[PDB]
Amino acid sequence: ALSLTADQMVSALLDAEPPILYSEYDRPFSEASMMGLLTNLADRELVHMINWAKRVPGFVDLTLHDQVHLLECAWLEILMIGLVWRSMEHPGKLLFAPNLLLDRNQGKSVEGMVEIFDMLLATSSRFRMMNLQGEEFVCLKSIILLNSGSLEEKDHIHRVLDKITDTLIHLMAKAGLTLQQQHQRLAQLLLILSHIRHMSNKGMEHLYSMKCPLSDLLLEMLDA
Amino acid sequence: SLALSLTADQMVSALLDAEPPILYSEYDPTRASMMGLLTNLADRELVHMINWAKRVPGFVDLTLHDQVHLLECAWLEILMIGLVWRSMEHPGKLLFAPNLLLDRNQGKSVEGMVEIFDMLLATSSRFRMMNLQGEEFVCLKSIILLNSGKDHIHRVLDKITDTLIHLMAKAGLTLQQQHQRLAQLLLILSHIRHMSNKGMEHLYSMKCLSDLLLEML
Ligand SMILES: */C(=C/C(=O)N(C)C)CNCCOc1ccc(Oc2c(-c3ccc(O)cc3)sc3cc(O)ccc23)cc1
Ligand SMILES: */C(=C/C(=O)N(C)C)CNCCOc1ccc(Oc2c(-c3ccc(O)cc3)sc3cc(O)ccc23)cc1
Repeated sequence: ALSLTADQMVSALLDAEPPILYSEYDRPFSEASMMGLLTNLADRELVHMINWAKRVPGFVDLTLHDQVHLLECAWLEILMIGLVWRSMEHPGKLLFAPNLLLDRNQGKSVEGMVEIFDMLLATSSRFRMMNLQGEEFVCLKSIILLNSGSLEEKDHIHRVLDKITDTLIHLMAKAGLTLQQQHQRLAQLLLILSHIRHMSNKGMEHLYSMKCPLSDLLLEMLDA
Repeated sequence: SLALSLTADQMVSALLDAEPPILYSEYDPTRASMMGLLTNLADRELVHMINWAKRVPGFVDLTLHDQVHLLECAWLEILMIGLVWRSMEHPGKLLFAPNLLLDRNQGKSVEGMVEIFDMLLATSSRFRMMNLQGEEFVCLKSIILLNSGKDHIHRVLDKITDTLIHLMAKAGLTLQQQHQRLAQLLLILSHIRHMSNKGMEHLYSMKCLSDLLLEML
C-alpha cells in the first residue's frame, strides 16, 4: 500500500467506490417515517462502506480493533461527504438517494434537522464552486476514514495519509495547476474536512436526542 | 487591500506581534471549584483574544456582524490550540496557566472532562512530535479564526497558506515535505474542531459574550 504510485492509489480508490443505493419505496413524510427511511438507507449503505474501507490502501494492515474504531469515529462523516458529493448538481436539495431528493423544507419534518441540513447544502455548494473532482473526492473520503480516530499503527496511518496527500498534489499538478495553486487547493480541501467533522458532531448529537448496534455489524463484517 | 498585499514575512511578523499574553490563574490559596478557576481564566483570556483577532490581517475588513460570528464560533477552538501549544513541553499535563498545570489525574476531578482532556494531551504530543514552530502556530490559530463555523475570507486563507509554505521552504523542507507537513497541520485542525464541539457539549451541561464582542469590535 505504501508502495503504490499516485496513479495506482487513484485507481484503487475509484474501483473501491461503493454503489449509489436507493431509498425504500415506503405521502408527505412524518418525523418517524423520514427517520425510518434515512435510518434504513444509512444501515444498508454502512455494509457497503465496510467493504469500501477494507479496500482503502493500508486499512486492513491495522489491527482489527483499530479498523473498528476508525469506522466507529468516521461513519457519519463518510455518509455526509458522500451525500454532499451526490448533491452537488442539485442546488437547494440534498440527494440522499436518486428516489429521495429532499429540499430544506422537507428537513423541517424532523425537529432539529433543518439547521444541519443547511450546513450540508452549504457544503455541497462549496464543493460545486471549487469544482471538486471525483478523484479528489475519493482522496478526501479516504482521509476522513484514516484521520478521524499502538504508536506503530498511528505511524502507519500517517504514512498512508502522506501518500494520499502526495496523490492529491499529483492530481492537481497533472491537471496543470501551478505549485502555488496546488498548495492553496490542497489547503482549501482539507479545511472543508473541519466543516464535515463539525456537521458530523452536530448530526451525532441530533441523532442521540431521538429514539433509535453498529458495533455488531462492524465486527461481523470486519472479521468476515 | 493592504492585508492582501502582505508578504509571508509581514504576515508572520504581524501575527507574532498580535500574540496575547499567557495569563495566570487567580491566586486564592485557601479556596470541585476547578471549573471556577478555568471559567475565570477563560473569561479574561477572551478579552485578549478579541484584541488579537483585530490584528489578524484582513479580519477588520469584514462587517461587524461577520467578525462577531467568526469569534463566537472559533473562541473555544482558539482557547484550546493555545492550551496545547503551551502544554507541548509538559508531556502528560495541560498547562492551562503557569500556576494551573494539571495531569490526567487532576482532570478526572471534573466530571465529563477526562475524555476531552486525553484528546487535548494527544494533540499536544502530536504537536510536540511534529516540532510545531511558533510561527506555524500563529498561522494555524489565524486559520481557525477565519475557517470557523465571503470571497475575502478565502483570499486571506490563501495568503496564510502561502505563508505556511514559505516558512517550510525557508526551513529547508523539500517541496514534497512542504505539502505533507501542510496537510498534517490542517488535518489536526479537524481534531481541534472535534475537541471544540465536544467541549461545547460538556460545557453546556453545566450552568454558568455577544455583548462583549460587540463592545470591543
Ligand atoms: C440508532 C441509534 C443512534 O443513532 N445512536 C446515535 C445510538 C439509529 N441508527 C444510527 C443511524 O441512524 C441514522 C438515521 C438517519 C441518517 O440520515 C443521514 C444524515 C443526517 C443524520 C442526522 C442529521 O441531523 C442530518 C443528516 S446524512 C446522511 C447520508 C446518507 O448517505 C444516508 C443517510 C444520512 C443517518 C444515520
Ligand atoms: C456561560 C455559559 C457557557 O457557555 N459555558 C461554556 C460555561 C459562561 N461561559 C464562559 C466560558 O466558560 C469556560 C469554562 C472553562 C473552560 O475550560 C477550558 C478548556 C476546556 C473546557 C471544557 C472541556 O470539556 C475541555 C477543556 S480548554 C481551555 C483553554 C484556556 O486557555 C482557558 C480555559 C480552558 C473554557 C470556557
